[PDB]
Amino acid sequence: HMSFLTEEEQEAIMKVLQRDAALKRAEEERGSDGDYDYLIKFLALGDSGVGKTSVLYQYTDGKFNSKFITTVGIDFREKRVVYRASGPDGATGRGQRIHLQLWDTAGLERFRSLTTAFFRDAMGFLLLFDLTNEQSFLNVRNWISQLQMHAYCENPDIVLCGNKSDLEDQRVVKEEEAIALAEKYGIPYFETSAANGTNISQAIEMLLDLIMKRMERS
Amino acid sequence: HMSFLTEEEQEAIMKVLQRDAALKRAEEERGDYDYLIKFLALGDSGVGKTSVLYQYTDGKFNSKFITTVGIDFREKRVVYRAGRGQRIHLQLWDTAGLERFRSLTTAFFRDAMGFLLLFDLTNEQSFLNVRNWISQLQMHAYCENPDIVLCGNKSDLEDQRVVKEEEAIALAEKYGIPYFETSAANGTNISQAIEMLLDLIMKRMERS
Ligand SMILES: Nc1nc2c(ncn2[C@@H]2O[C@H](COP(=O)(O)OP(=O)(O)NP(=O)(O)O)[C@@H](O)[C@H]2O)c(=O)[nH]1
Ligand SMILES: Nc1nc2c(ncn2[C@@H]2O[C@H](COP(=O)(O)OP(=O)(O)NP(=O)(O)O)[C@@H](O)[C@H]2O)c(=O)[nH]1
Ligand SMILES: *CCC(=O)Nc1nc2ccccc2n1CCc1ccccn1
Ligand SMILES: *CCC(=O)Nc1nc2ccccc2n1CCc1ccccn1
Ligand SMILES: [Mg+2]
Ligand SMILES: [Mg+2]
Repeated sequence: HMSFLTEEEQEAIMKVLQRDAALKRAEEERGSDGDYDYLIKFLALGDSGVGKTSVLYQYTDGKFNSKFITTVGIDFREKRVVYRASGPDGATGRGQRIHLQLWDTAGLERFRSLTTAFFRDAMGFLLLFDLTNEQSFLNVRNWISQLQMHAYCENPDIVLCGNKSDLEDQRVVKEEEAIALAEKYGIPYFETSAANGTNISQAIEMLLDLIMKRMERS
Repeated sequence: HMSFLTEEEQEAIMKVLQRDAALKRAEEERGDYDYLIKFLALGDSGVGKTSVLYQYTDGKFNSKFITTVGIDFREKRVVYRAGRGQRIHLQLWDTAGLERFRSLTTAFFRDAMGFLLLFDLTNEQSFLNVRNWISQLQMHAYCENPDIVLCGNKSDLEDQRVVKEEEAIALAEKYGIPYFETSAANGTNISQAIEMLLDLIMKRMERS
């Protein structure tokens, strides 16, 4: 009995779409005075409750809320950052102005078709499970399959995150099984904490590097 | 009362999204034809958007009302002329008109390069709603001033007409939008209205 969007839910989603259009129109008018060199977009997905909203919020604002406010379908956050390409000496190259649009999808099945419609906008994916929830780790293969059927290129860039690493007493997912899974699919893996920020920026910067590197292959 | 999204509704929508991803990936791999042109049909539920596209792609019409489950699209390979013919692969998005799908369908406005906007010549409320639909397009399109072709559909139902041609021509004139009176049942002006939209979209990208 998945229920249809209430008009309050629908108002909230239409306002996200309204914000996204303003953003894309500013980018259409030679957007790529605070301006930038590229609008980079990616998308966070994974089961409900794993920490997708908290991870993006920790990354953009350095803050964390204990209270669970499940996401009404779709949202996004933004961050201006400076990206520097890598070479035989680390982050060697010139600093590029990157405007990040960080899509945040609801994890509950009831929003599956709404959220999948935004894969077309994503250049990369941040895939999360919860180190304290074995079911959310087991669903990772399904999520990856969904990404390969629904992304809008063929081998989409993904970074896997096992989140809530600060809850060490409640950990149930074994490190070797997760590392093996990421190894099997060739995707980078980070254990993260939205609560204290551990590996948040590293995981997102790796995804950003992957997308920039792919883009320079053209 | 409380009503629900069925798993069959969501499965059908996911299959459209799967088909759309497969198509864009095929266009990525040197996608044959010369351009993938996308446009989108919208308007109140029941005005005939699904019927109009089906008449255009297949030359057929179904009397029975099967409301669209959120989104679908059809495809057509056509030849466009500004010899002078270019091979165009058309993606024809078909949105559900009912409010319950407003957010799903609005997410696809950005994928469109032009819009086929419909009302029902026999439903005055659907003509009055045209202004609002134009607002949503301006607010959510790719493109501040998006190409729109307006269609007053069901012209074959002349004895149930309630929208006067002059009122409709006047509305379209206030916006600078081409207007066609169409029939999905017998095909009248269908191909003309879509070719007009295509021409607006082709001419616009050639201004580059
Ligand atoms: N201790 C701890 N709690 C976390 C962490 N990440 C999220 N949480 C908590 O777990 C709950 C769910 O997090 P939330 O970010 O909303 O998850 P979500 O992936 O967005 N869920 P949904 O898909 O329903 O929107 C919240 O109470 C949040 O505070 C983390 O790294 N550590
Ligand atoms: N006589 C006549 N009937 C038409 C015409 N166009 C559509 N219809 C009929 O009107 C009904 C609604 O058509 P349909 O294409 O399903 O409309 P829709 O705009 O796609 N509805 P929705 O937004 O709910 O998916 C159907 O019974 C269809 O046969 C037309 O030009 N003439
Ligand atoms: C998954 C397709 C891809 O490789 N890149 C991509 N994804 C996009 C989503 C929306 C708009 C544009 C998109 N691109 C093209 C830009 C790009 C190309 C290579 C690497 C990164 N980004
Ligand atoms: C402003 C004209 C317009 O709508 N362009 C548009 N719409 C797109 C939707 C999806 C992908 C790319 C799109 N573009 C840019 C290409 C284009 C197409 C037709 C006319 C002008 N530009
Ligand atoms: Mg969330
Ligand atoms: Mg329909």
